[PDB]
Amino acid sequence: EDPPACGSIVPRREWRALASECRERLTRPVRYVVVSHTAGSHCDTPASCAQQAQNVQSYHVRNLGWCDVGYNFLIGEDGLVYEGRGWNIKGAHAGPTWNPISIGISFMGNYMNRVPPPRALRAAQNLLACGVALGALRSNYEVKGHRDVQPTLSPGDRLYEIIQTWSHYRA
Amino acid sequence: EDPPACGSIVPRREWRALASECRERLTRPVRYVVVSHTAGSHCDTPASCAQQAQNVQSYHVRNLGWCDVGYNFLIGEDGLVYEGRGWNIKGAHAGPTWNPISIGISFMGNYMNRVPPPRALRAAQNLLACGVALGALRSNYEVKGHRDVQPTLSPGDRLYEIIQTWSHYRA
Amino acid sequence: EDPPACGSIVPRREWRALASECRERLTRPVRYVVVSHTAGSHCDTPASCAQQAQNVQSYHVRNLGWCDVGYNFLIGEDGLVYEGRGWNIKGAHAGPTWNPISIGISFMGNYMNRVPPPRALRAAQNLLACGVALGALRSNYEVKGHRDVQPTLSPGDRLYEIIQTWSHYRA
Amino acid sequence: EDPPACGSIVPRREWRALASECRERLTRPVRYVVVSHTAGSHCDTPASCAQQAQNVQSYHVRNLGWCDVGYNFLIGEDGLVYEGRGWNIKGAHAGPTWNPISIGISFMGNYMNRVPPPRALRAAQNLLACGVALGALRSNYEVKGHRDVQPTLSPGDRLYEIIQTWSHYRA
Ligand SMILES: CCCCCCCCCCCC(=O)O
Repeated sequence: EDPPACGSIVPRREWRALASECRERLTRPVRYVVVSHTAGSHCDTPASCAQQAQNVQSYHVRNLGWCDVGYNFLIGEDGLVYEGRGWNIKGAHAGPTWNPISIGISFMGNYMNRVPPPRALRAAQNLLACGVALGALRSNYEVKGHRDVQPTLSPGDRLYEIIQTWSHYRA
Repeated sequence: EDPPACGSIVPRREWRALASECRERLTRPVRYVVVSHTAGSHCDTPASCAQQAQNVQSYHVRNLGWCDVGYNFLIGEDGLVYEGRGWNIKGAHAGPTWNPISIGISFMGNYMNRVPPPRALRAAQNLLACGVALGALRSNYEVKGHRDVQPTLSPGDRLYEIIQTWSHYRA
Repeated sequence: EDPPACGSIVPRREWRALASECRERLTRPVRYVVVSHTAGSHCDTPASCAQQAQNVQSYHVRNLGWCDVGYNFLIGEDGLVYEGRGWNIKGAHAGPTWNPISIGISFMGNYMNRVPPPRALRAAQNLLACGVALGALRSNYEVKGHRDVQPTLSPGDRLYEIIQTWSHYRA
Repeated sequence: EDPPACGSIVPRREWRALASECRERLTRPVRYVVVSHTAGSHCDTPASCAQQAQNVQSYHVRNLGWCDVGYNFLIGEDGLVYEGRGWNIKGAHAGPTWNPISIGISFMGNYMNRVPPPRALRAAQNLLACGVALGALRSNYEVKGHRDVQPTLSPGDRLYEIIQTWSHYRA
């Protein structure tokens, strides 16, 4: 009865993230998950994927002036999960309505016309099962695509198509 | 007391807009303009363009349950401006820091891989001068790309590449 | 839609209400909730709170000439919701812009220098969730104070501070 | 930190409850609901019903030596529900055959020559649906009276006839 029976996650340190200055918290257990895509280039090795997480945060903090990278977690095609703001901190990925009540996970890449590789799909689903196991998400949490709550094409046609079949998907 | 022009704006009732539920006001003169794209299909006839203004508002209100189409104005490839929420109503186009202090205009189409036709651009430039002439915009207003204030590809590489050249543009 | 309903509400007859003469319907689902106070005497027991309901309806019907008590629901410090005009009928609580597009709930008493007990707040928020569940309110409904849409102290300095913190609150 | 639980439950600490020491968990969702009376005093205000819940729980804890008040929830004549051991903790209210399979709720007074007011019955029905809504209760649950499962005069003569008229009430 391991108190934390879930998940390999690449932590901030390891992907060389800038220290976060977000303080605003979510309230566990969290009800909604919104799946996005970064919409840039993908990345398929740990060194490449850790670079990409760095660039993303670089955009949100350097350019856009945010307190941290927007997403709670990002999903690489190396098939690891990168800690974004994580389970406890409100992200900025889906507007002032969905942000304080969800967890935004973003796949790194562009899935308009490309599907994530199986290992990235498993990483993402294992990550959700682990949120439930941890009490961070509700046992009956709901998955939305980004496009379901914000006017956008994110998470891309081929990914949208996939998340829709998921156990917890609810539009 | 001088008012001139200046709308060749196509008014909501003409493009068969559903009636807006929004009540929140911008305060004039408005300092900022944010230029997005719909990421959508483009339209080059006053008939398709009216029909697209519908489909775009239909997305925001029916799908997303918003009070109205998120943009203050939209821009067809027909060379006409489409009235959205207009000059005095807060729009929902660039998040909660920029929505209340800006006008958002969006070009109907996806401009990652096309430039909008020059008449589309003349329409947008003439809008903005109208706004100044009305006292809706500050004479020295500033223009931003959507991707400059929010994480997105909007308004498209090509379109973005154009707006960087505008006199009122600002880093 | 559904056999019986959600949440508990003291019915019109139970608080000895005069029959309604109102017929203007609201349009489901409603986007706005406006929270007032009555600035009248407060009460903390089902007996005294029913009495108070009556006195308010009475002032509205007999002195103001309204078809019924202006509020859709009233709220007692006894922790009970009193049925006003209900989910379906247009109230008179927020003036002619807001009355046709909102549900008006009023806490019975004056909340400038005191707060309503946790039980009143709970009942209020409860009511509201039931509104959504019935499909009388939008799921993305927005709460406003009376002072946000009309110039008035209502709902009273201390209660306004409170509703500011509600999830659905948009000034 | 979000909107309160459905049901408008007066939380433990609001009725000045001694802390629970119970830890046997009920496995959701529960099939049976058992209705009892307390046979103690009865109370018609929030003040007097807080106190009465105190007194019942005191009797259970200090005198009988139980981990907490025996009932999952108590119901006041003030029209409120008082959180006992709640949705997730096995109670002690109907003996060892009935406690591990059910949620016990009890009305606070003697219902032999009296009935609880309509508000008290409203609270309870409301509690039970909020049960389902949470996922604590079977969508398709069965309600049983105390005298049906254990030799007793509980829930009184009058209360007991009433609940037999409830829909969910089983033979
Ligand atoms: C999910 C069934 C109906 C939900 C209606 C809203 C009442 C709240 C129940 C959800 C539980 C919670 O918010 O903790």
